[PDB]
Amino acid sequence: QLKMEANIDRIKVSKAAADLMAYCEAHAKEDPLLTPVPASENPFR
Amino acid sequence: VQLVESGGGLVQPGGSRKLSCSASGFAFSSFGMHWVRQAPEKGLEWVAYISSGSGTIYYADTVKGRFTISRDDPKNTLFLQMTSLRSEDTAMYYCVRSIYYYGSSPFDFWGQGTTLTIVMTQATSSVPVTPGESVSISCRSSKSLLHSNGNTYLYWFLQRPGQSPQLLIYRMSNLASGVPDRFSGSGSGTAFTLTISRLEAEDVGVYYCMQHLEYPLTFGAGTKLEL
Amino acid sequence: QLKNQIRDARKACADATLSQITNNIDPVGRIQMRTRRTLRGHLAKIYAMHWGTDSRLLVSASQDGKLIIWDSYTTNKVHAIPLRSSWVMTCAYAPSGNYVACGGLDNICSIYNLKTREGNVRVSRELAGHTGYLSCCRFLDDNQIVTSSGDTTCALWDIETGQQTTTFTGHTGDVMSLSLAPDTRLFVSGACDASAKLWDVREGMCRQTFTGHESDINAICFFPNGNAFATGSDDATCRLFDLRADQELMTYSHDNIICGITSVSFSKSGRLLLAGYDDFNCNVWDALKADRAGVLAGHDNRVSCLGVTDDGMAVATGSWDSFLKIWN
Amino acid sequence: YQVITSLLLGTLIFCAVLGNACVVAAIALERSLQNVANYLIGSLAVTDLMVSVLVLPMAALYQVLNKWTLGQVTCDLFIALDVLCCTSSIWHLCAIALDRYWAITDPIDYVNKRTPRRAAALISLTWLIGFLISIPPMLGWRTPEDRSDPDACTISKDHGYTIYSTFGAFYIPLLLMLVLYGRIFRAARFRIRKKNERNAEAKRKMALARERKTVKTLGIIMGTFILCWLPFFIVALVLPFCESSCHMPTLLGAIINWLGYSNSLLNPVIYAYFNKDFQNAFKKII
Amino acid sequence: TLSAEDKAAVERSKMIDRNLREDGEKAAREVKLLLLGAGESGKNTIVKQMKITGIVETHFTFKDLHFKMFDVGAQRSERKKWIHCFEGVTAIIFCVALSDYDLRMHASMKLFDSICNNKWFTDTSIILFLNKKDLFEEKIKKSPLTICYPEYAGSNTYEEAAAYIQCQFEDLNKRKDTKEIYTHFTCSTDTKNVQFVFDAVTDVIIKNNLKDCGLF
Ligand SMILES: CNC[C@@H]1OCCc2ccsc21
Repeated sequence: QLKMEANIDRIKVSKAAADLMAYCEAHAKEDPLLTPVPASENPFR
Repeated sequence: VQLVESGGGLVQPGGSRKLSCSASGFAFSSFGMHWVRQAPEKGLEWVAYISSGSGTIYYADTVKGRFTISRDDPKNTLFLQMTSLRSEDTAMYYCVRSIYYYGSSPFDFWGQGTTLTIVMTQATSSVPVTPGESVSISCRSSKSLLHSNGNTYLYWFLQRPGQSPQLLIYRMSNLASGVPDRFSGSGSGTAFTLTISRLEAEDVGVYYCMQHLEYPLTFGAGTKLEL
Repeated sequence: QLKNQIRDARKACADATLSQITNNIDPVGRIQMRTRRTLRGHLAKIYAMHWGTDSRLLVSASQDGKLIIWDSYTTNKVHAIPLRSSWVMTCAYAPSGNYVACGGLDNICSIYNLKTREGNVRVSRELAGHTGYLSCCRFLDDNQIVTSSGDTTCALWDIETGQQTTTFTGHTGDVMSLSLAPDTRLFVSGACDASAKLWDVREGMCRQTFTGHESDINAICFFPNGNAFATGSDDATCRLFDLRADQELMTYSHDNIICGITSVSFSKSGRLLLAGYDDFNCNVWDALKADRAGVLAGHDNRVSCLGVTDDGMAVATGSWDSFLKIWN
Repeated sequence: YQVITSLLLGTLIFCAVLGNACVVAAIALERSLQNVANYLIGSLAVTDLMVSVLVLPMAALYQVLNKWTLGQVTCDLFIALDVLCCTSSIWHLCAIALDRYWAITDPIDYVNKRTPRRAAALISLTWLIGFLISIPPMLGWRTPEDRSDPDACTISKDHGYTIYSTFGAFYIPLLLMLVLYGRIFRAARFRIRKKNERNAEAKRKMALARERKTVKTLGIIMGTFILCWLPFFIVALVLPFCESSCHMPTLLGAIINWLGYSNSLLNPVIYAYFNKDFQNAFKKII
Repeated sequence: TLSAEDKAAVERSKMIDRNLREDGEKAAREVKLLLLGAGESGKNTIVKQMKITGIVETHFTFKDLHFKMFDVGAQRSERKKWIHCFEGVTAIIFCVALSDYDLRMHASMKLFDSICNNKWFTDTSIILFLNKKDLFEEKIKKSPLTICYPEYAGSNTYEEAAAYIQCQFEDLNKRKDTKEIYTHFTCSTDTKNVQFVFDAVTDVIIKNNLKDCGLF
């Protein structure tokens, strides 16, 4: 039990953090909560 | 689930007759109710409508007051009060069920019908068909049916010859359940057509194109398809 | 004994904090989050909610014996589903928009069919296999349901069979939260021992353990990339963990907040997360800049659950006042 | 001289309108303050603002200007609104007392059946009494005496009217409140009466606290309701009879008929600004 | 928005609200009781005499007053995470067996103190019960009582012992101005046990009602 979790594939946190930042910066254009969308296209108006 | 109706027959002009549609296998207290009449040689013609618990009751111009309506939740029995009938009132009165919210399927399950004795027009009355080919039927509306919510209040109905019709495509873009999963439709405002892909057997019938934008509930002139 | 070696590997594999990388990135400033509607139908306090798959519907289950289905755009109520046990602590919406499952102190989480030829909601399969209350029973497919209980066991089921095909074991304490990966291949859960274990569905046994809290946990969610997740407990400490690196990344805490958490969620791109505290307020936090993006008022008692639709248009929060507010 | 009277009357009217409006605003904007008792209190508060706005300023005009200069129809309108509002502002107190008595005498009513319809029934009944009292002067029973002269906007001095109105508007409520709050006092006294030495000591000192607080509360309610009217009604009941005190001092009559109006300002304080739920709601909404 | 679809939608929403309101009104003219205690303290006998797979439910009728008793001992879990569902209950029925002082009653004391001084149960009055007084009588006339707790020295009289048990149970609550406790002795065959609960509930209702008027 403890052995199978003990022997796992582990990577440096650097490229993991880079992956998170890359996805965040690629999709930062599509946070309707974050970027204020003009009221002509929000159906809660 | 089954819906059965009674009250039909023959009444002399100026008389009164009571019309009913018994309920079984469902909760009448949580469903709307509608009535659509069809002449023996013409298309459908809507009659009235009842919301849940008879909160709201409308009528058409020609049936405003002279045919009143009611419902009975505890007993699951339907009432149609009629008086002073004329020659133009004879038609097939269809016990039609429906529900209204997001994801609705109005006019989904229909009764057998009763034998009692915006302008919408369809392009072609009758079109022959051949197995394995592709044939399309178009429908035109006087005014754009797109409402402010984006919901196109367009329906296509198909009635097998001599049987109660079914829901095939509702909202002109969504496919009803229980269909053979072949039919499809597309178009834009006041410009719509029904496309049949890989037509097969038992598809002979009549297709109906009706509006729901405003509330006169007027149907099309009819579309006949024959082998 | 292996624990020391695992900890040594953990401290060896970590070198940098996300703050260093974000230090070259300017924050997105202040955003104005204003309420659009308010939903008022519940009498007793509400306990759960689950957003639909088409970003237009949601369900909420309350203690007055009722769970209810809304239309989020016009605030029209469409379904009222009477219950059998007045103790309901969880709810779920099927991805295909067909089923809803809920269950509480009695050792069950039932099944309801929405799209019925009957035209009314009925109970289909009463799943009874635990010796404790169920805190969360979500959905994988239209035919496999995953239940998490106060029985210190997470149970994967199969509705048509009626019997659990697989069982998961490994928590000393009782689990109270459960979340699914986007690919429907793995899922995680956490318990009162302040540990979260990555559960596999293929072979039915845990893979890795995630620790760092010191109290019972309240809710969790995956990062939308399918690689990380963030957790919330009663210590006012939202913590972030990823599948790959198996490490602690960012601690989400502040010195002027002292109450606990009740539910969490991520935004569409994961730029910012939510947390509805015990002081009847929500709190939007930059998921990368780690600074408080804003505060939302609007309730009086205490936040119970919240979530964001698939497309990101909306966010809805619930509280013990029995009021649901839709935000934008 | 007249400026002082004007400013004082303006201050009183402002206080009346402010208090009566704030009470209704606080009740109408919360969900924790919508039980039957608080409905009764709010409805009493609404009748008070009517009286204030529609009657107080005209009476202040009649006072400072020292004469009536508005016309016969205006005078009849004023006297009428006066009677109705000041008679529906009395009986609400006895309605509230009846509510509390029914709460304390039998719990099974308090749980098994208590619907918010009772508040509406009681409010309708009180306004019904007001309507009944104010109409007879308009229908008839008015003296044919001259009233067109300035400062003649007075109330009819028929013996029969000035006894019937006085009884049916102030004295029956006095007996009703006396009896109902006396029975509530008896019950509340019965409940309190009905190592371990320290347990006994706690019991005694607790009982001493609770046997004094009830005296204080019942006394303040009773004392305010009697002191803020009874002098006016005894004055209005003696003078028409046998021309008593022919040289009646009008300067005292000013205070005598200002107490009846001052009840409007005094009423909201005792019933609304002591309930802990209102204090908390006021702190919240402010 | 002037289409039959959304008019029907708002109609359905209005009726759902009305149905929910009626149900919420109906389920409030009812008194809810949390029946709590140890497993073998005599709960079942209480259940039978009062009446005349996790949480268990109970229903009554007694002179135009409706009760509701829950049983929370069947399941074993983290008590701290399902107790808040029980706010607004009028009274708590704590059942204790007297015979078991020498078999445990110390654990009953620890449980009583924990349940009474709950921050969520600050202002709920407590009904107490004491069962199996018979076997208590045989045990005390066969064996002494000081083995349970040597700090007490006194006669072996059943009156003095029972009074000491009552006083020991009652001296636990820290707050007394808002919460008061009623005791009662039961010999496992009584026709006067429902009456005690009726009287306790009536007293609770009256002492609460007098509070909002400013009296008491
Ligand atoms: C001064 N305002 C009250 C008014 O004074 C005249 C007699 C009377 C009877 C009922 S109300 C009333």
